[PDB]
Amino acid sequence: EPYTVPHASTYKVESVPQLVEVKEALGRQGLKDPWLRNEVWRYEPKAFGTHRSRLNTFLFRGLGVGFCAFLATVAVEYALGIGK
Amino acid sequence: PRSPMASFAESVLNVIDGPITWFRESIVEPNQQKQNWYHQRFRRVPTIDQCYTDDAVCRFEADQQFRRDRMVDNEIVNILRQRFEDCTLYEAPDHMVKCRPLMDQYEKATENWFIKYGDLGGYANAKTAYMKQKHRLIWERRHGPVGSGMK
Amino acid sequence: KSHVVSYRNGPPPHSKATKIGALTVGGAMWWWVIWHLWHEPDHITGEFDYPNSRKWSNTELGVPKD
Amino acid sequence: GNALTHYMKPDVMPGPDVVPTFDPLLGFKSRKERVMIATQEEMESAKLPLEFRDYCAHLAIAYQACRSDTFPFVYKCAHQKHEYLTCEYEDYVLRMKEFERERRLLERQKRL
Amino acid sequence: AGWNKDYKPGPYPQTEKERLAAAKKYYLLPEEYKPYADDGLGYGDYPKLGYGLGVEAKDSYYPWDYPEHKRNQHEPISADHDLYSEDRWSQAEPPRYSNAYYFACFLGVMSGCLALYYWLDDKKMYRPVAAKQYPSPGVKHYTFEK
Amino acid sequence: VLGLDKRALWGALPLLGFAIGHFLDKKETERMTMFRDKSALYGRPAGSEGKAPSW
Amino acid sequence: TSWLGQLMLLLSGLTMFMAGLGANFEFDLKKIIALSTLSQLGLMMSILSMGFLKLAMFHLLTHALFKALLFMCAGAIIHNMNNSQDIRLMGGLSIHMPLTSACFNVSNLALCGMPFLAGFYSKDMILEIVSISNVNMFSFFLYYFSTGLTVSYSFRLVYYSMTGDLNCGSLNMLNDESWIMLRGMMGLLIMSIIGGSMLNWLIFPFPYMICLPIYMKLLTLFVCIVGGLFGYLISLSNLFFLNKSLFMYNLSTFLGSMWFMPYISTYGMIFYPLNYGQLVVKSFDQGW
Amino acid sequence: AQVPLAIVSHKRQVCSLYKRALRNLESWYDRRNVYRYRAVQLRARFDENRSKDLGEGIRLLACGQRELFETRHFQPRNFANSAGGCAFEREVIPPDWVLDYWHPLEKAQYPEYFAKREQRKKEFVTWWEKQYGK
Amino acid sequence: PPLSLKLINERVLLVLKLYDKIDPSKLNVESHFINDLGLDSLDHVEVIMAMEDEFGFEIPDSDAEKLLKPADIIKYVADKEDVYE
Amino acid sequence: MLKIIFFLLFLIPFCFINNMYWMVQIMMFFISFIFLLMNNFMNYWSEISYFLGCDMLSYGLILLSLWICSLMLLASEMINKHNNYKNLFLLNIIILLLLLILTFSSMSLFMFYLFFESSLIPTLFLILGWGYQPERLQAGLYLLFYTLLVSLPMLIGIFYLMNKIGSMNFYLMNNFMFNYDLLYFCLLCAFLVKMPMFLVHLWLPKAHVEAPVSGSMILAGIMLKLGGYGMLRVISFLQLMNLKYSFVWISISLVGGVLVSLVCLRQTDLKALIAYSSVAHMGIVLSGLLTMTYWGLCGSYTLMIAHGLCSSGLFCLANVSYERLGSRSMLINKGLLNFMPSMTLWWFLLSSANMAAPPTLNLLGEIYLLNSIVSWSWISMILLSFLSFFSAAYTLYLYSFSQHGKLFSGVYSFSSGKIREYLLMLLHWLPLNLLILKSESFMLWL
Repeated sequence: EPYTVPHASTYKVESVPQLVEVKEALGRQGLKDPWLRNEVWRYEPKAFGTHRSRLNTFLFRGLGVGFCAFLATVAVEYALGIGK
Repeated sequence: PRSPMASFAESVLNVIDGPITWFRESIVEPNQQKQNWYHQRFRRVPTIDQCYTDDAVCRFEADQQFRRDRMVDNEIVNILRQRFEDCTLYEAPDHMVKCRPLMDQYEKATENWFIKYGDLGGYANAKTAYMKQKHRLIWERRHGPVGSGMK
Repeated sequence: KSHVVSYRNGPPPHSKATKIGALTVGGAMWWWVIWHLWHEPDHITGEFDYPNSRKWSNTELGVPKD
Repeated sequence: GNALTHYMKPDVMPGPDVVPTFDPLLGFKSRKERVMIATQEEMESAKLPLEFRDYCAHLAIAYQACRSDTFPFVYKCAHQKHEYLTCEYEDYVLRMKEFERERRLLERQKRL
Repeated sequence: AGWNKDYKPGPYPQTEKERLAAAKKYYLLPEEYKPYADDGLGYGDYPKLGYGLGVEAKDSYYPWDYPEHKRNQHEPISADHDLYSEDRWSQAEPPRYSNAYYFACFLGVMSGCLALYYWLDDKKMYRPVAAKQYPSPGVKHYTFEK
Repeated sequence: VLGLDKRALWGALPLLGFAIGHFLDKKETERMTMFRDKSALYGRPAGSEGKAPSW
Repeated sequence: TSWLGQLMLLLSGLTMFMAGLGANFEFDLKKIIALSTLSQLGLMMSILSMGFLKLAMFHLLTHALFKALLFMCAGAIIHNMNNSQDIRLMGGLSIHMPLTSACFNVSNLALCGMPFLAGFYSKDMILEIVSISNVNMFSFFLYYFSTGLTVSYSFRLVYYSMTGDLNCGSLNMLNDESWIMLRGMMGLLIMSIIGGSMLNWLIFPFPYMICLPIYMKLLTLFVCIVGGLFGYLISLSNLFFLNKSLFMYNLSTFLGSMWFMPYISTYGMIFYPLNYGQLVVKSFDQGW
Repeated sequence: AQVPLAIVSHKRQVCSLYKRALRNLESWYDRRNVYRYRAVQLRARFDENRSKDLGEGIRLLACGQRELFETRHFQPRNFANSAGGCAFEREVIPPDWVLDYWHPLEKAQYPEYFAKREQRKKEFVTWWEKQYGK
Repeated sequence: PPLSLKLINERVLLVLKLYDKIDPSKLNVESHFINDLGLDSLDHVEVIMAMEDEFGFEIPDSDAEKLLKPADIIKYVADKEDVYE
Repeated sequence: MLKIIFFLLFLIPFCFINNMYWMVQIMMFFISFIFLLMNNFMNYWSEISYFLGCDMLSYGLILLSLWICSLMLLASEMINKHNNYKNLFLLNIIILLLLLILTFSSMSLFMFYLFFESSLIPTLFLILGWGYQPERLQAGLYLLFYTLLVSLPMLIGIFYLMNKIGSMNFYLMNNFMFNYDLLYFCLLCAFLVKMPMFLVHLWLPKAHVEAPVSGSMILAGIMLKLGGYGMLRVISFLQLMNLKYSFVWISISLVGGVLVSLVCLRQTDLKALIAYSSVAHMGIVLSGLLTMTYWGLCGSYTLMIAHGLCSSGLFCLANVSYERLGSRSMLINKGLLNFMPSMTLWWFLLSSANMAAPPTLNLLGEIYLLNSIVSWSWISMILLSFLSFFSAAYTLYLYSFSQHGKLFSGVYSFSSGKIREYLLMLLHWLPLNLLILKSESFMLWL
């Protein structure tokens, strides 16, 4: 089958630090959010990561390898007497 | 072939030229026959001025002659345009100095063309063109060349 | 209508080709950018000094003395 | 720099693309002359565009000689490109000095 | 099926007994029916329908007989349906501002920046340099240093 | 490939009209022989003329 | 050489400026790229009006290279979403779509002006030639302001797509195993890394010389830095911030509707000619 | 089936206005954490009016609707796969009767399929006669 | 890919269980919202909004009045996706 | 030239023999081929036969008729399918064609008039005999009575010219220039009606909407040209008078073209819309014609050929749709791309030609009339811009609206397009393009 529907018991609002920031605000304001346990699935870190991880990976994917190849490029150029 | 690609360029030009020259020399040219074709010559015919006002064949003679001369004169301008056309392409970037005389030849021809066939529109015929000339000449002696206005 | 579908979950794992390709694309870009900076660092900054017109002396320009 | 000064005190700023307005030999005991390197025939034979027919032509012609010598791998002529740019940089300086000269002179006449 | 002569509008309705038959003739309950003013360019007794925000403002989710026109089975058609059609001059929601407001802003901005650009056409920022010294015959170009 | 049958045999009648139509106008050109080789633009040189007239 | 140069420069400048701001309010992925295309067209039209052909031609070819790539990336992204172009639904694609996001990043940077990509060789030389010639004060500001705007929306799109947390629906077809789509993309991707430098050695038999003070040569990079930060940073939000777009509601609606041009050209005009058709036929073809 | 009746209760007008108000709220504040925060407050404003007379409520909707329209987004969200969406009903499927005009050789490429359709045609007539009285 | 009916039954109930103003015990296929589960009108609106986002379409305000129990919502989504299995 | 005439005359009996409907067109197509071989014409008259000649002007118009009149038989296959007096129907076209061939091949002005109008009566039978809707009466009279009302006074103007010239032959007339104001109005207001001019076009939307498919072809195909052809022969000796009142006609046609284009946008009938599109382009033809310049004359001749083939073509497609959907209203006809997708291609190419799209022969003629008009007065650029803009505004509306949207709901099952229909459309459009190659011949009639 295309997918399996997980159980509502799995989702616990305390997992996501971002959503919990909402509740303390509503308690101060005096309200309560019923549709909060839904949003939890979007912020699962192991499968979605955080803002920091997604930003680091997006900009610098392959940079480590890209630099390593460049060192070989400078190696050949030096071995060909080009850099100087 | 000092350039690498130009050395490769000529290689292709040998490939596309080699066969066609052979094909032209091997089949087409050798098998053809000798035959000559000529060029029409038209004896000049009396102008519309000699024609009487009642005969139509003589008018018809001149109207066709006027039309043939119009074509020759339409495209003698066309040839002169193509010269200035070709000089601008064969002399750039320094083409202003060299096309300038050619354009001078072109612009003069247009005016003479426009003085003769100009402003007649369609249905221009030997009678109309000749009558424009008669009116033009009368105005010239009276008011001088056009563009100076009347007196 | 991609044959892959996921419900309240991240997509499945990635094949080896896709995993490698992401690094190769990103890595190839950086390799190019680094090399040009190494070999042509004079393009970001001026490849020719902008002269300080003020520094010039009145004599070298032949300014007559009042 | 800027060009508001030309708007607010036009008496001092010569202005855009200013043609010299003072005698070239003024204020100079002497000032040597300028020499062409490339003849008209050489410029035309290589189809040098008219805006590039300034004093740097001979170097520009040398650039085409080499560039045509290795086309398309023109990077094998990157060295030659340096000189042509090295030279045309000088002309920009000369135009700069030519400008400052007039600006400095134009100031002098205002004072007197 | 009938023909046009069997369906053209009747002359403008003048009486209530005539109005009721006219409303019947177009499958309209007698309250919708409203003929044109009959200034002299009127369409006869033909109803007047639509003329609002347009066809596209009609409820999309209703189960229309003709979804494509957003019209029902025997329902009449507005005399200017060709103008208020879904692709012609119609909108889904009322415009945010008055029609005059939009023209003023765009043109007002455009004119406000035409003048500014042209006022600065003289005050062109120029680098501090003299003109190209293109070698001309019989002209004297020097180099600064002695 | 033509897909023609015996009914097209009637086509000869319109083709008959073609030949009759062609014949008359051809006969008309033989009635047009008083500027033939006499006009200023095509007239034959005066003397030593071709035996058969052009057209 | 004529007054048209004055006009074309002004009209082009607004075009590149207007969509520069418009791209920072539009929310359709497909549209943001469209205004991006249009914004850079104004850049060519303006430098073209200065009197330079190679610069315009050089950038034109450059624009075709990476801009085609961006649309290819969008098509893969959208097709994996539920056929929705809106960026508010997308998010976190840097990990769910490794290959496509990588294919986008190169193209976006080329638009940004990361040194020695396809776009940089064209954008740089153009801006340098602008600062060397005799320009208008208003035109100069729009030239450099748009570059800031050019980078602004581009990273604004990065946040709503890659770095931003996922915001899609419950059932998501996120997948990046469409090789048939991808192979064609890598044709453009290779060119977007070498298209710039390759053409510099070919297009210009007489390279342009430039010698400008540091405090303007670096202006192109600096604005791109400010734009990238400003577009990214402002895109963020929290619980107790101010919806600046909402607050200046009238202005946002003006800039978010491309200065009401779609309204002016589609709803402020068509009413009049079409009525005239009725009055004519009403009063002549069946009247007088 | 059931065709909706045009008459809408006042209770329903408040319902619809609430739905439009929330959806408009999403467009302004896209992010879910922010959206859920502001959406909760929006629901509060309705509960502070739930205990009011209808005639007073008539005044509430009027200003409630106008402020919404006065605060409409310049690019409201839709669902691409539904009425008004950018990708709504892209494809158009002809009526069934098209298939019956295929050339007989064309039908031979799907003999099973056309075999079945003609069994269905027999059933359809009897179905149609009963439904509409023939 | 095809959306099985059983999944629709699962997907609907998952959303309702996550909704905090409902009873996970009373919650069943046949229960009524405003009658049995004590849902208000405004509360019933919010539920539909979740249903819309759950499956990705608009449930018209006119047609939301027929949706007075999760079985009806299950039937509705099935009709729209014409999955009768 | 008699080769053509006697060929047609002996094809008259084929109307009487039974099962000869299809053998007729082949004889009608074959003669076009034979006529297509005898192009050696010039500005002056050639191939004299007792009063019948042909120059480059008459040749193209004759050849256009033979082509169009041959396509009429293909288009009107329904007459054969229902044996609806097909024998009489055939005789109507064979007679009608002969009148056209004589009209263009006539060398004397009196003859041109003699067969000018005489062709009308075979057309009038065509409308009443085979038209569906009841309005073919009230449209039968308009065609007959607008034409007769303005052609009878023309007869006086013709005779008044004998007593001055002494003859009718066109070449002998050109030697004169007349100064009488009324005579100008008695030889152009008769052709301005049939062009038609904008203010006297009221017959055209009625005749075309009601006439059968075949009648629509010839009405839009050759009847609108007899007005145009007639002018080209009689402005030669009205040059002086033409300069005093031309500005009246140019303004009316130019403004008339614009206003009609708006009227096109507010139509809802395919037949009506195509018919009103005829008035729009015919306004440019007349406008350039009265400019009298070399370009305006050659261009006008070109566009008349091209427009006839196109507007005749577009009447095919309306008939095809009407035959099945049963209604000619735009509301019924929607989304036909999803019923007859192969058909929609021909809709586009014929539609595109109507809006002066390349490489059609239509764009060649339209470039020229535009040149002459602009040279006539730079003020003509205002509407001439509007008219060319709106001339595409309705063409897209005609094509897009009828082909693109979602299908009609009430339509019952109907046949798909047949090979006959496709072959008919090809013969309309395909020459309209290839003719550009040899515009040498169908352009330089002066």
